[PDB]
Amino acid sequence: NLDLFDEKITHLKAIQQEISRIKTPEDISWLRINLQPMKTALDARVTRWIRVYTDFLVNQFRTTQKNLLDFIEKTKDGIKKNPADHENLHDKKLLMSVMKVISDVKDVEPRREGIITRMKEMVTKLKKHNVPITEKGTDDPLQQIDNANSNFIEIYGRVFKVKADIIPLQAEETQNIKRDLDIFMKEVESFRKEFMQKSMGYENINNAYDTIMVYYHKLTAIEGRALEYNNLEKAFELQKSNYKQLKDCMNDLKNLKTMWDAIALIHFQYNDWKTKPWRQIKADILLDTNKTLGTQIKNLPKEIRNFKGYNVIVEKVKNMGTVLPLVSALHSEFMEDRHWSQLKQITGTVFDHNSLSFYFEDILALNLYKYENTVNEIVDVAQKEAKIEKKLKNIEQ
Amino acid sequence: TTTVTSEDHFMTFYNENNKKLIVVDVYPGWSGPCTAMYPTYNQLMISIDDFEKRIDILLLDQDKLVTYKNDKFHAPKFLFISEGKIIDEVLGTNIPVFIEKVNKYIPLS
Repeated sequence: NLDLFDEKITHLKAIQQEISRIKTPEDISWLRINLQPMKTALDARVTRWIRVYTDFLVNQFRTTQKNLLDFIEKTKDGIKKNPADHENLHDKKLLMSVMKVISDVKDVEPRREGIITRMKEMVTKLKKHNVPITEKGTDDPLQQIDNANSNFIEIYGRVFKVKADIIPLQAEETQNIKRDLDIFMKEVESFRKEFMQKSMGYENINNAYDTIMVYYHKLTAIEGRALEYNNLEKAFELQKSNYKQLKDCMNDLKNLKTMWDAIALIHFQYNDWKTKPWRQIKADILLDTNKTLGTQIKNLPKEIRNFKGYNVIVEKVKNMGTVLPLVSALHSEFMEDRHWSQLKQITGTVFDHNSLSFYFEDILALNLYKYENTVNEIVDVAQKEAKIEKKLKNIEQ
Repeated sequence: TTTVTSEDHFMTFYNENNKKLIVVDVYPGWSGPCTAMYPTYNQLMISIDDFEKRIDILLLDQDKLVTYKNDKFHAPKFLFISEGKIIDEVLGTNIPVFIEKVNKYIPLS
């Protein structure tokens, strides 16, 4: 802190005096030793460390005065009435003078202490007469700036009241346009979320990219509204509320983007299942079905919160899981052709138990949820029958 | 997924997949890395592009692009590119079982 800096500087001045005393005269301990050259080196290093604390605001004062001077230059422009444009540019300075005036006054007390603290532990005068002259000069312009700011503020308030009526009429029109844009953005992300790949691919991904572009356009519009509110200033609660409403729409858009990514992952799993049906293989299908069921269950648990209508898509995942389960029952090699045929008659499926490599795709049409039940009955019957058949094999042999 | 052959190739593949994420896989966990890299690349590409989509993988073969992406970031080598810019870098060598856990974590925004 500034107070901590002042204490450290006083301690440093005390340390310099102590170090100068601490070298001492040539000490004789069998062979004469001279620290004369060494003492000068210590003084050089001590001054440099002391200089950094003393010169801390030496550079900063000039920069603050350089920055502070610019604010006074804007004040020197002044001028009442005339062009409306100039008012928009000059009006921001008043909003800046208020914040700077409050924060600057708080910042002023430590700065005054810093110049005074160095004077105490620094015998030498910094910038001679100029540093004291500089403080008096800043005080005269600061007082002049305050009186100028009060006159400027009364003029600013009357013109700004006219500006304020114009700002709300324009604001109502902009707000209606913004609400329409927000509704359109909500509909665009929702349409992508509503669309389900399973099956559909590429177009859904393209829709997500289009939604992101719409969100980017909304963000640019949102940035403009915030800038207009900042230019209007006046500590308006409604302007802050409008920004919050835009943020809520952005959060909904982010949730929609997350939903689109989840749909793409589900589509990839669906594509793998379609490839598995063409590949077929009863041994391969049983291993694939168990792996697919575990992955589908994990995906459903991970999905949470987000936006409404997720359950309608979520249900699909359940259907896919059911389909995976129905397929697993077929993976049993216990069933024979006659056993399969009896099941086939009930099922109505042209494809047999082992008809083709592409048979897995054929199996998908009969719904797993709709048809695991009847598949299961058969899978069981077949497994039951072979226990006997196998018994007969013993008696037989 | 984009297969790359350079840090320059890694970065190109990331920039070319700006809407989603392009992950540059520089080298691998030894052990006959090439054929294994292509095989993992095929399963990750279906999980990356098909299943999660979210992510295309581009198996850097084999340079130091991973290190270059990490240097650019200030943030085996895995350098995630969003609109072609490194945004997430991780290093290490992992087995196929570890990759499956990573797929569940995917896809990051």
